Amino acid sequence: LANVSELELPADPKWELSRARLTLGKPLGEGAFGQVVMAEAIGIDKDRAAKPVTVAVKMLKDDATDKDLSDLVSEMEMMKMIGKHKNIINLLGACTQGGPLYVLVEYAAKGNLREFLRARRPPGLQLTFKDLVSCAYQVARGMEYLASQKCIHRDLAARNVLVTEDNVMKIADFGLLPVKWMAPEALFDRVYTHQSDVWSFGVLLWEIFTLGGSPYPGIPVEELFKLLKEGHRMDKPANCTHDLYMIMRECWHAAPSQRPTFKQLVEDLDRVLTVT
Ligand SMILES: C[C@@H](Oc1ccc2[nH]nc(-c3ccc(N4CC5(C4)CN(S(C)(=O)=O)C5)nc3)c2c1)c1c(Cl)cncc1Cl
Repeated sequence: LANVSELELPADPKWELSRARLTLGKPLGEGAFGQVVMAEAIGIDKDRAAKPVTVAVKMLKDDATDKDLSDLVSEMEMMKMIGKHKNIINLLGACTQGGPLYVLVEYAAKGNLREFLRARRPPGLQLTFKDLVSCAYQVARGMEYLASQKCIHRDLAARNVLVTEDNVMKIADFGLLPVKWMAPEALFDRVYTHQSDVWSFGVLLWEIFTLGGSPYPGIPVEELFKLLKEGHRMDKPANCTHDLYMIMRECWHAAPSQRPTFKQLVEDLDRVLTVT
């Protein structure tokens, strides 16, 4: 329950977008806080000043109080503190004055990595191995950057990586059954670190190499708790090499410090990417 009378939100001039430039469009979905809608913003592209660029707008849900407002604001402010990187969903601007809070972030035309891969599987009526490694490498770079800015994602998964028209991987919702991505220490002991994100990254690799497969298929969460404690892990995917499988397994060491850093993962993936 929110404070009864706060000040209207202050403007940050350098990020403020004129409302005349923004035109809201079709809903895209809902994340942790608020919803996201498709929109067009004129002048976002500095080189093409008259062109309406498609963007994504974060705004309040239809049934929201202003409790949800502080969350949306916090997110925006985190994105500003974290700064820009190729492999994250970047802040593009905001409308904070004379109407609803609108937070503009980069638009990813091809949806999330899960649905990107699933849609481009061999059945239905060409995705290569290098492409899969490329995806993993790009996600690792994104997480390396975020970790370098003291950012912990807490819900890293293929569903939270977005793919642009140019096939760029972009981590989403880094500002703040998901149990299948949680590290034991996070699941059992509520502990979140960069090293818990690495576990999640390991599960993400598995997603990538099953072409957007759901992890621990056919295993209910109660079983999962037991089999994680017993030290069991997912088996190598079909499309996975031994070296890549070893990287997954290193991500799933029970002891967090024995998991590699994202720095190390980037290097590891780079080697696999370059020899392919
Ligand atoms: C909650 C929402 O949050 C965001 C946050 C920033 C964004 N930037 N860009 C998007 C975005 C843009 C387009 C988009 N869609 C277009 C399509 C999915 C429809 N297909 S199609 C016709 O090409 O087959 C791809 N989905 C998401 C987006 C979504 C979201 C969605 Cl809807 C899907 N997966 C992950 C998340 Cl976190």
